[PDB]
Amino acid sequence: TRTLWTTPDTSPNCTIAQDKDSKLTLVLTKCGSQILANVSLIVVAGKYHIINNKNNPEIKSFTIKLLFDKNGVLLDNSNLGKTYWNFRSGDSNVSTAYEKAIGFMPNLVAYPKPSNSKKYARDIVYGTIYLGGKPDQPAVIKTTFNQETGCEYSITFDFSWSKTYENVEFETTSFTFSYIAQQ
Amino acid sequence: TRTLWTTPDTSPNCTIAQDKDSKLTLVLTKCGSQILANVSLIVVAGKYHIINNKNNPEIKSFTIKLLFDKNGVLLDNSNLGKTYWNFRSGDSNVSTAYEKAIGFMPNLVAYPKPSNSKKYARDIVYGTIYLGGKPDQPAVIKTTFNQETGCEYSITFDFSWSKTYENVEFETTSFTFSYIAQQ
Amino acid sequence: TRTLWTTPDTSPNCTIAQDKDSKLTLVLTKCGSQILANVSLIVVAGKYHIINNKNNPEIKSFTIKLLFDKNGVLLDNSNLGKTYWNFRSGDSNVSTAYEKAIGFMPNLVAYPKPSNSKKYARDIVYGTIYLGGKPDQPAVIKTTFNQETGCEYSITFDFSWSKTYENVEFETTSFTFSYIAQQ
Repeated sequence: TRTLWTTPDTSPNCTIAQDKDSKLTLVLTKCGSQILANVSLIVVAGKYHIINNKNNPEIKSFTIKLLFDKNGVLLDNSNLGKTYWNFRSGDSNVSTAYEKAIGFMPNLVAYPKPSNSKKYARDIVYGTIYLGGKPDQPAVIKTTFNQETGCEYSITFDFSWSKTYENVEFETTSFTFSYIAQQ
Repeated sequence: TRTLWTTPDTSPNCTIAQDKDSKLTLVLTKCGSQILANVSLIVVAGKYHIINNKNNPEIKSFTIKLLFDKNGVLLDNSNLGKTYWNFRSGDSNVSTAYEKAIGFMPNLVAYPKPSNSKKYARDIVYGTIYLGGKPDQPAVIKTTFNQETGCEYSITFDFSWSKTYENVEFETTSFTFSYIAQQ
Repeated sequence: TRTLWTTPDTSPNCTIAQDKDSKLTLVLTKCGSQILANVSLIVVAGKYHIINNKNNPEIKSFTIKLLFDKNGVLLDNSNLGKTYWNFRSGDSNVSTAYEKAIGFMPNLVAYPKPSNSKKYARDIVYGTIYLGGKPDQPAVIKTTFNQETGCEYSITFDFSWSKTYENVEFETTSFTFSYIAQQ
């Protein structure tokens, strides 16, 4: 019945380019073997806050990585900030370091690490989100499972966008996906 | 009380242009701190029944708003009709039109009401349907949360389309999205 | 509360053109009135294994039919392998096979049988996925409910190859969706 969330405030809690240059809104909810994911991003400061390509054409994609361990707790090298992310209990988070996130992860069976046994997987969930909420302004949230090393589990976000966006602010829409639980 | 749904019987329950010319087969289900949600539409009379752009090239958008009070009871001036909406029980609706849908609403903190605060695009869920079942006939469904006045919560579906169609019936294909729970 | 899936042990259970020449990774979840499905396919052998639209000029579509009876028990004339498909209950298999109980099927009301009534467009849930996880290489995954014959409930998966593409192995990107349950 439980839910594990990043308090959905406008107070930043994620670093891509510079310290807390972004708030990342993710709510992950579990049912048996299937977890439902609702993600949203606002980029409040730095290089990815404003997209002007007519000056900076090279910036047409960047990536975020939620690395976990054997017990499935989020590492602090992970672009996200540890003091915002915890099992929900009303609007509060219950102000104690959690654990026991075994299962909340992308199944190693269904989504294996890139082990020497050479199979080409089908892990990737593509999608889409539009910046400002304008239709004419699309982007490609590419989410990949269990393709980062050092960790046990991993959820990486590979955002791309080809267009010639001048003073578009990086505040996405909301996108919903599910992934297969390890337990 | 697993589901606050429209009985799925394709009997018009919805007024876009004339008194009950559409059926809205919206369905919503509680997953703690998410609300997983499906939506179809059939328009079976009136100005948005058969679509001919050639003749009516300026007609390529319409809207369906739900408006909910402090207690989360669908306000009457909603496009959808109060006497078609309640919790499912088997095939009927638990034999009532209940007084407690608090918990089945879009969180204000997540998708706040209009302020002098910067409104971000994360209020919006972009998806696409297809009319008939033809690949070649898409339109956009853009659902937005708590962006409407005169109410405490609001779920507004805007249907746009961008293709010069000729004599096309507005029956759509199911879609699925989720939004974070107020409680 | 249960999940009704196939063990993702990349062990070809699905037949398209020739016996067990594909692995269909489908996983269904009771979200009460709604099922939360997540689907995938791998072609390890056959014609569809390796696609090349230069030698075979036609870009033939295909299908994957899952027919259930009055109790929701996958008939044996289906494309998938009947043995591999059950309740994990924590990714186990408790050796009991008396399964007359299942609200995992698509409501016959919200999605009727083809003959007994003129048919509407919300039979279907349209999907779009990339083969090889490459943006330039997209396909189409059309899904239909109770649109088969000599059965009681039928979730059939239509795939379509769009453009002309050369020396690609069939491995689709993950895709997520939901429908209205019978009971």
